[PDB]
Amino acid sequence: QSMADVEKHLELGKKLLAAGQLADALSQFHAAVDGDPDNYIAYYRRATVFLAMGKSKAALPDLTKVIQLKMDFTAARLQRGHLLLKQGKLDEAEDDFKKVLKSNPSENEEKEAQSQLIKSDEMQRLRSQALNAFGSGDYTAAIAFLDKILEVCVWDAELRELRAECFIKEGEPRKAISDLKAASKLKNDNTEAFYKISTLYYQLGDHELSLSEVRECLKLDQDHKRCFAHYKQVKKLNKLIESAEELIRDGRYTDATSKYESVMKTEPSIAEYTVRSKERICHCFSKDEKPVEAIRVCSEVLQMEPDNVNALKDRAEAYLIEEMYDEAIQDYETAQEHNENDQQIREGLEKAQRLLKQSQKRDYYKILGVKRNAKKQEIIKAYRKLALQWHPDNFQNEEEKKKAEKKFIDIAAAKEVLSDPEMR
Repeated sequence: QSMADVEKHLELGKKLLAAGQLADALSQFHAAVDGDPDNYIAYYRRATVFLAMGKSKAALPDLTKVIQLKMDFTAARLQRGHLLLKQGKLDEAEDDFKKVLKSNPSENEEKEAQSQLIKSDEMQRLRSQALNAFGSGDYTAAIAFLDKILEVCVWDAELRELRAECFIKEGEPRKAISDLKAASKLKNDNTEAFYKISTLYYQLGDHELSLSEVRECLKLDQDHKRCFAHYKQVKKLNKLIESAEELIRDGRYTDATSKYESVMKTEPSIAEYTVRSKERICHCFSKDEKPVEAIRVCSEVLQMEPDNVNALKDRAEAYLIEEMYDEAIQDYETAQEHNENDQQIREGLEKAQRLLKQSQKRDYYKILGVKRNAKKQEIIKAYRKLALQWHPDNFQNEEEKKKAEKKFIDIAAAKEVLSDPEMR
């Protein structure tokens, strides 16, 4: 009987782990475990790969099987203790940590075991303090407690969740993502955990992520009436925004604008969706050279976010097409306060201020200038007419008159200022 298959599985398995493979190492140790359910080494190796990869649930059962099989082998009960601690299942961990110091206590192990029950004895104390502050209603308090507790028990989902809840109760919902993602990772098959986060990503408009998560919820359970419900939603909503963006890449702005209005229409509750939608619309008009509307919208946007860099920038490019430099600069200058080194913002000013000066100094060819660097005789030709034309004698009413004077003052101003050394 060549039980090589079960043997090779382990060799190949161990080499893979050693190479850093984990994923494949595991595919192998699974083989060995189903190969010889009775063997203890396998259960150990699988368990070590679970651990290596961030998988806490999956490892525990594999460790305790080892214990049961080779009841003697203590490093394993020590391994269990660690896990149960990373898990924050403190009582169970202590009860294991002690039976290590008690049954086959020895060498370096004694130190590890002992130093851990000290963390554990403070942890036990810390969760109480945390759960205290929370129950009584102090969130900021309980946050700081949990922060620490979570350095030692990195894989304690129930607490992470609680911490996440603190953040959101404190109105810092973006901070909760971190914990909620983890919590779902940890439990691996918890239907309500995936909702919890997907729901959150969604509130924050992280709509792409939200969708992948709720896919998960469903991959676990086809029939969840509530995951599905949410899924129809994000799908529809992502489909639209992902579509809109592609149209903004093709410069089909008007089409993108339409798209984004159906976006607001589909998700009208959450502010973040109308806002970001509007931003892009303000962007859509701007890049489409429709400045009036561009201005109209970016105004609404900066009203909700005066610090919205993109919005400022696009509305600036619009002011340009209208030649409103005092405004355009003011905007870039506001965006400056937000981005110190962004080339787009820096280059904004330099282009604008350049044009600002050339605008301030009035042009003479502006009055006619049939040719840039027109011949001195050709100039006089149209001047005679425009001197004939723009003389206040030509029309009766004063209001009009005063206005032509300005043209007259200038038409002649050209003459003296262009002939002789002047002009260049």
